[PDB]
Amino acid sequence: QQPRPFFMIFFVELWERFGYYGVQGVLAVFFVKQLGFSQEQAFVTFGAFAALVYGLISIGGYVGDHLLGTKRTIVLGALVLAIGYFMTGMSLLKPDLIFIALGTIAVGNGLFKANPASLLSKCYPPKDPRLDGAFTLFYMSINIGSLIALSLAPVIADRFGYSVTYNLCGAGLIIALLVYIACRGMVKDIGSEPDFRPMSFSKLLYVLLGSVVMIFVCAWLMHNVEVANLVLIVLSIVVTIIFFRQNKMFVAFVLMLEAVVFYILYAQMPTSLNFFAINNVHHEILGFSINPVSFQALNPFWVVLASPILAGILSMPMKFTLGMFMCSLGFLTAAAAGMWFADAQGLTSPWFIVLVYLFQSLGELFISALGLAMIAALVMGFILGMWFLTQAAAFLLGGYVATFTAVPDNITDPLETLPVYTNVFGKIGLVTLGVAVVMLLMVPWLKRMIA
Amino acid sequence: VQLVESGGGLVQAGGSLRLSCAASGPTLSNYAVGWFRQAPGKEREFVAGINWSSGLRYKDVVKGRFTVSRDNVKDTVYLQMNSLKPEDTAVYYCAARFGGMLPLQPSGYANWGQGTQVTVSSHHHHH
Ligand SMILES: CCCCCCCCCCCCO[C@@H]1O[C@H](CO)[C@@H](O[C@H]2O[C@H](CO)[C@@H](O)[C@H](O)[C@H]2O)[C@H](O)[C@H]1O
Ligand SMILES: CCCCCCCCCCCC
Ligand SMILES: CCCCCCCCCC
Ligand SMILES: CCCCCCCC
Ligand SMILES: CCCCCC
Repeated sequence: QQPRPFFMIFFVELWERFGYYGVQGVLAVFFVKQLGFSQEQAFVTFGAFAALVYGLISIGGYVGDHLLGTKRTIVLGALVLAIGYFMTGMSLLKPDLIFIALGTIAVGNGLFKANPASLLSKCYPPKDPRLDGAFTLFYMSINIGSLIALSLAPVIADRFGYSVTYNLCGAGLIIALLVYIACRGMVKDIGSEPDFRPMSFSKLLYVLLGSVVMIFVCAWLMHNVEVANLVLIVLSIVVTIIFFRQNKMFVAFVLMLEAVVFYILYAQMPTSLNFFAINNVHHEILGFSINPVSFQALNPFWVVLASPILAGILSMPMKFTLGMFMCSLGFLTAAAAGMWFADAQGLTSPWFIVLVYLFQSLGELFISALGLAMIAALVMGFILGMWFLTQAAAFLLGGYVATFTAVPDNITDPLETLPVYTNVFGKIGLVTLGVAVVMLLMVPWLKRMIA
Repeated sequence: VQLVESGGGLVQAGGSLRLSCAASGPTLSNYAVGWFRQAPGKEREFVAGINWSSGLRYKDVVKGRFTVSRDNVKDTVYLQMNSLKPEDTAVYYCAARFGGMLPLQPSGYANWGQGTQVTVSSHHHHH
């Protein structure tokens, strides 16, 4: 049903996202348990990690488009990624290594993310009707890898330790590279321009040098979040000013500002919602016992099942507004479960968390998936970079919002933690509901501006 | 995933016993371990526990007599019971729940030992 290179890109992307979500699923628990961070420290450190993971994407798009070529940069990204996972496994012997290992993952991610997508676009004649189908199968590829990693990584880490989980992340990347190399021949005539000239060693060294510098800068920022704050503040004012110098820019700007709120909410899944599942939810569903950290897999689960249904099924600004309302309902549901449907011992049914992740995933499908493809088309390299930047700033903010649910290490009673999660989720739901209302109010105006 | 309790037995009032809970597969380090006890014709009740980061919870009637502790190297959890009284007589079970909480009821815990019998006798030496 698809070109032969499509399956290749599908499985490369699957295994890379597997490696990334293996870390994401266990990283906050790892900070707290393995490194002895407080919950506040782990949450803000995770926010800075995620911020760098997503604000660097633009570097990798540039390196693929203009310096080394899409396919070369896929290979180099997968190698830096694999090295980062094995360094993280090695952090258990050498704890001082931890922040360098994470910086290496972030930079590797910055290099890799833009390029398989970029490659896949070039697998199809420009108006091939399969394209939309292809890119939905791309999102599902991402979400299958995510679904497997978020499911298994916590179990693995519990039974075999973190070093093994992180080495298996590395190995996921190794086999991503193996399947790329084995199928190299399928993308012979596919690539960006530097893919078809011999490789410039000048530029390759500039890219390596700049990568290593960035690894050290990321490690520093992750260790000193209190200045990552100022750095991303100065950058945001700077990027916005250049954007204004360059009215359909206003439309992308407002939809980006609303996306930021979405990303604050998405950043709770590995942090506050993770610890809410650990602390105040029954760890048994349909009669099976589970690792509560595996609950994060409910987000890719719901995307994998919903995205076929929601491909077959106003326009853009309404779509963003709907997404905002669903996210609001997800947090309002979480608060309600805590306020009214908990046990005498302070625990809630995992079915409430299933419903929370359903709402949050539908929000995701209406904003972050749809938003990328069509906001870009409506607007170009600069706007993707600024979107990635506002996403990074959103993730830092998300870590700081997560800090309000943080639980001291000595509390053992769920009836003490439930009201903290319930107050914070309720307030997040109510602010996101207001945000969705103002969004709706601006839908007609902004939809005139699209004309 | 499967816990094993050891250390029970028979002791005279005011003496001491030491239960130990050990796990097999997973590292017990990620788990709050709660000790429950069931006396004849009564419900399982929470006695004492330690979470995954050294926070402690106790039933009122055992404070200042029982201590829960954790050897994270041997991956083992302990219940030292001193000043044992006859009404401490029960089957004691250890239970494991992932994370930092010690809920008071058995449903909060998925992993369970078999139980060891503890009997405290009002026996004292003869004057
Ligand atoms: C809601 C998300 C769905 C979760 C999917 C999890 C994937 C299945 C795991 C591999 C096969 C099952 O393997 C095992 O099953 C037992 C009982 O089911 C589970 O539970 C056992 O181990 C986990 C972590 O290791 C503990 O947190 C858990 O309390 C313990 O009892 C785990 O999930 C898994 O260790
Ligand atoms: C296909 C050619 C691969 C070339 C790999 C060369 C690696 C250069 C290392 C430079 C060290 C800074
Ligand atoms: C691959 C480089 C490993 C560096 C480890 C640094 C650890 C120093 C702790 C003394
Ligand atoms: C197609 C191979 C690309 C080589 C890049 C490796 C740089 C270390
Ligand atoms: C753009 C929002 C910044 C909030 C600072 C607390």
